[PDB]
Amino acid sequence: RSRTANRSGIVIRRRVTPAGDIIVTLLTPQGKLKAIARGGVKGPLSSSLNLFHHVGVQVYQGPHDLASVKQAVLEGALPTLAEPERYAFAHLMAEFADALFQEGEFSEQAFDLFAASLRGVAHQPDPEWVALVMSYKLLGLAGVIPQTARCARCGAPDPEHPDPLGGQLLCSKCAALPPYPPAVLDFLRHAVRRTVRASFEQPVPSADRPALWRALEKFVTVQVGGVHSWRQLVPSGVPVLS
Amino acid sequence: MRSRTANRSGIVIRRRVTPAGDIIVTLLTPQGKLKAIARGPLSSSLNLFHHVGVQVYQGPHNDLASVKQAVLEGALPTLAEPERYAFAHLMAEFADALFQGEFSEQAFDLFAASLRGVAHQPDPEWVALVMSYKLLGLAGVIPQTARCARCGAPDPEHPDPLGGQLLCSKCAALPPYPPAVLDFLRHAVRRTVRASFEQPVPSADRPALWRALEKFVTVQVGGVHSWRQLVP
Ligand SMILES: [Zn+2]
Ligand SMILES: [Zn+2]
Repeated sequence: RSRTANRSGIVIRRRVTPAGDIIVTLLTPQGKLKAIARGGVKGPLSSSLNLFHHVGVQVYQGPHDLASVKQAVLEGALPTLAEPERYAFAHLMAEFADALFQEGEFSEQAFDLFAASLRGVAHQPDPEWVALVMSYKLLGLAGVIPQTARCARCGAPDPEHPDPLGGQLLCSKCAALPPYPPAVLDFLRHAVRRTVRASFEQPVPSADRPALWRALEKFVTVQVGGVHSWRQLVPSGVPVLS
Repeated sequence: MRSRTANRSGIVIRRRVTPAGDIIVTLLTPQGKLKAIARGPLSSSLNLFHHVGVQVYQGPHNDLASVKQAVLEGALPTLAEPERYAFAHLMAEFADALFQGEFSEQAFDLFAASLRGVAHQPDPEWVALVMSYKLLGLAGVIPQTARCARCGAPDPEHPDPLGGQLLCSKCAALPPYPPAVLDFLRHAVRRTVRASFEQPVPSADRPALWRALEKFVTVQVGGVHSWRQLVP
């Protein structure tokens, strides 16, 4: 066999190093990939290795630890991601996906769903809704265990209330907060199993979305280790003025 | 706070959402540290590291100032990158612990700049080292590096395991610091942040810098440390 390999995926992070190297993380159908393009800023590879580009790369893994990029070819771009609102949601999906899947957990199915999330944010009228739908859908492919059929505390069937401690759901007896409204509940109960096409057709109104983002944040942070810096990108206000 | 209602602007450095849904925050502002609660509608959810404008009410019956309005003034999206987030978190904890009414307009501007640097520069670890020492300068604290910490002899070159300053060759038990480390310890507090940015200490020598800072702050500064847990 050989120490050089062809890989293909989407750039989710780009670091320009003090030496002018470019360190990228990619999501690919064969897993997460970190690699360095040496003297990359000042040569032919700089523009291709940018956020959200689908690139083909030839990488070399030395015998003894970061893979080095020998060639890079742009396979796919979404120019509309330069629109600030779309960029923001693409960026959320990128950091969220990286946070959600630990090393080895990132499958081909996850790659395909991730790529579709970027297409959706790039092309659809309501990119926040794409990101809500896709982020919940990715829970089904990862190491967390979604559980909406029983109260997270006592086990009672069909809980309808927020779970501030674990980010699941509580029954009316275990809960100190009012029930989620019906469209929120319906989303929470079915978002993992429902096709993304089906979910895109049933958007939850904007007023009910903070509840959805909050539940997602609590659940992921309780279930998955890490810093969950991706929460910096969850919708949290519109900037004032320039 | 020297009135009941007030308009304030700063950066959220700590954020907790209570089981009841209340957001409790600490802000650094040009007029000092401000702790506040948003009960439960607001224009901004007061996210960590965001620069926000708030209107707060504080009367004689409230423990914490109560947030009545909040708008986002600006955000640094690249703080979403785990490594940059970690250094921003370090800076936040640092300034919380370091500034006991001590926190001034200039400290605010330096703090904000530390976040921008962490967000935007290729070497966030370096931004954090430089900014931490710089902030010591604007606080009560100040490493005396001009003189041996034990006997007072001028221009000490050796580690100070007990206090994180510097010892002279006659009081010291350890070999002298490398020249680049020494140069930084002597001048980091007064050098402009830009000049320090142009002279990064190599990474092999940085653990000696973190160890001195941490020792000096422990000895000189009140409150234990959440901050210490995040030092590299
Ligand atoms: Zn129950
Ligand atoms: Zn001495």
